[PDB]
Amino acid sequence: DDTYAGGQVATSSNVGFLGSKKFLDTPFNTISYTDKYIEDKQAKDITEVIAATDPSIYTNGASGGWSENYYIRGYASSTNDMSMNGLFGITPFYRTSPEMFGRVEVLKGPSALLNGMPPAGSVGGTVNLVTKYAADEPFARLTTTYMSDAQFGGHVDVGRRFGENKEFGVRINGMYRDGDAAVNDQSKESRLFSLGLDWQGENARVFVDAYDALDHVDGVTRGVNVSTAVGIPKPPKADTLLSPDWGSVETKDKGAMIRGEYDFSDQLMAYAAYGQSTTEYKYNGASAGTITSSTGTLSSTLGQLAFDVDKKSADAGFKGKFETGSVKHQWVANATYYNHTQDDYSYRIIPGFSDPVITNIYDPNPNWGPKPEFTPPFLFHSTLSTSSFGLADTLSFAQDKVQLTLGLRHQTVKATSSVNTLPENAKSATTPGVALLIKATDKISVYANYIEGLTKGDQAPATASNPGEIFPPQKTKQQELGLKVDLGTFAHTLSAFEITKPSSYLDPSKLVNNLPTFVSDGEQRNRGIEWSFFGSPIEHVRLMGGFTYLDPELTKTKSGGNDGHTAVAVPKNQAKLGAEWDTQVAQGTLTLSGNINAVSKQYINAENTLSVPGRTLLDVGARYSTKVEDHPVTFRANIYNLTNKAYWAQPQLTNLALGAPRTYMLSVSYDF
Repeated sequence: DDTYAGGQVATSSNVGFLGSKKFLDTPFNTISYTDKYIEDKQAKDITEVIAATDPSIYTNGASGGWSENYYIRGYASSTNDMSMNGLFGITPFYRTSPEMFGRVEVLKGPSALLNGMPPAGSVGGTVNLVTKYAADEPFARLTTTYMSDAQFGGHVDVGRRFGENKEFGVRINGMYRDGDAAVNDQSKESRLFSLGLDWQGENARVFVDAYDALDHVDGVTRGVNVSTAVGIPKPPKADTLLSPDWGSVETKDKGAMIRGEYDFSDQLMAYAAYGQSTTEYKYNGASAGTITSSTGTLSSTLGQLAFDVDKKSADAGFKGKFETGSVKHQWVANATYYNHTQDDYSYRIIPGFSDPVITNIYDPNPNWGPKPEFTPPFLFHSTLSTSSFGLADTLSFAQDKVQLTLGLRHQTVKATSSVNTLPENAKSATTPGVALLIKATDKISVYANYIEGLTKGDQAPATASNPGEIFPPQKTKQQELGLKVDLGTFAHTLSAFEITKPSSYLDPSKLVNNLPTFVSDGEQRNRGIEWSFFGSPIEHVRLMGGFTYLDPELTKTKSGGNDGHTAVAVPKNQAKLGAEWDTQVAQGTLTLSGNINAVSKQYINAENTLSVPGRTLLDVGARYSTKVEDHPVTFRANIYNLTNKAYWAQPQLTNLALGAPRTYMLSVSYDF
């Protein structure tokens, strides 16, 4: 079995191009969630999977935003930067419904050695989505879903293997759901069709995945801005929508990939992966609300955006083992390629609709005005290309009890834009990694790593002493020290880390030829301690979660103005706890569940003069699983934000947004 006691977490995960590694063999803080856990949470997106019990992950928790939004180790981790089966550029751009995945894997911290630079250059962590393939036994499950107030849905999952040796597999997933959600005047529509094909040969293997997805929100949440002069007013009740009720966002995503492996011997393997995807995004609504008085007056400017992006992606390489003296080597060498082309259509100012719409956030009957026709004109075409070449070796001493991993990767990046007159060139950087793992016993591992993340370099403006200079890719740097303990059915991780991340800015205090200079002297430093755990500490009980302390400090900022201040948006303290308790009832198993998610305050600006308080959220759940004439049936009921706590937290692009209100979810599932 791959799965740990309880069924919710897997025992191994993909560690970029080092491939599959077990929990106690992995000198990084990783976790992998099963499809069972996904169905048990009734998760509708990736955030609801990876944020529920992990204290190193934070979301502002808004309902029906234009994308998912989460941080890992106190840094942004962009939805653009998820991998599928280890390959970037395939998954949906902004929001991914998790019906098509057998695992959701999280690797905490930056990982450029392992993965290369993902398209948006975030460095918080890597989320890897592993698709489903057909199990040996024919399989068909139908599930009907409900989410308050009036969203109804279904999901069908069928699988079957063919050939004399079941060497071919086919796995199909289909999902649709539609209707009013828990926020007033907001509705959500989701559609997925997916396909997982595989062929197992004697010396060779091929895996194909393709999918078609739709995500649509009417009454999309955009959030709102505040100033120090006016203040942050008390949050309205939690089901309030503070963006136009006619506003909407729609993302269509299509993707396909193929992987191939060829075993030359038991010591040498080649592999290749190729994929492509398409994203069509449209948005019509507020570009931002602004709170203009302490009585709750709100001023919302309107904007429109569409973009189309075509992506291509590849990763090919060789893996091998050999021995020298009493040292075992496991090596890999790979090359990656990513390219996208993009068209952007946009109104900054919409004709007829440049006067902002004036409301009050506490109003039960806001007048949002008419809905402008959607006609954004073409603005610019843009491209992004990346490529990389990586080498690594894992050396093992003393019967596999000491493992030293060394490697490096060369990374190249180039961006173009059809409205940029400044020069456009590729830039490169070399990023090393080293990680040490010691097995004290066969139940206890201690580990340390140094590893980097990469972000494309900014370009100096025409106003600067160094006008049009393009910086090389910028290096985020992690040191980590950790301890892992597997007691058998229950496991612990304790880790400490320090991660520095640079930023770049125009600096009026460093004059060259009497002009401001563009520099990469900016720095944020996140130090943290994480204690987390999972599994079944007693019979019939499951328990997952942990506690983190995080110190996310702006150590160097423009002019020194904000030196020593705390980073925006993320909390310093998190405690999360998910529990499940099983009990035999009639002809089936009843499970009760509860979650608590407690966080401390967050700063809203880098001056640290505005903040929002901490908050504690509770969720409860019941689940009944039985057979009806010998067919497995599972009934599920959940309530999220049970106390209907109203809270502000920080999303992308704007200062504040309301967290999701109390939400009920029901589902029933039936195996044929």
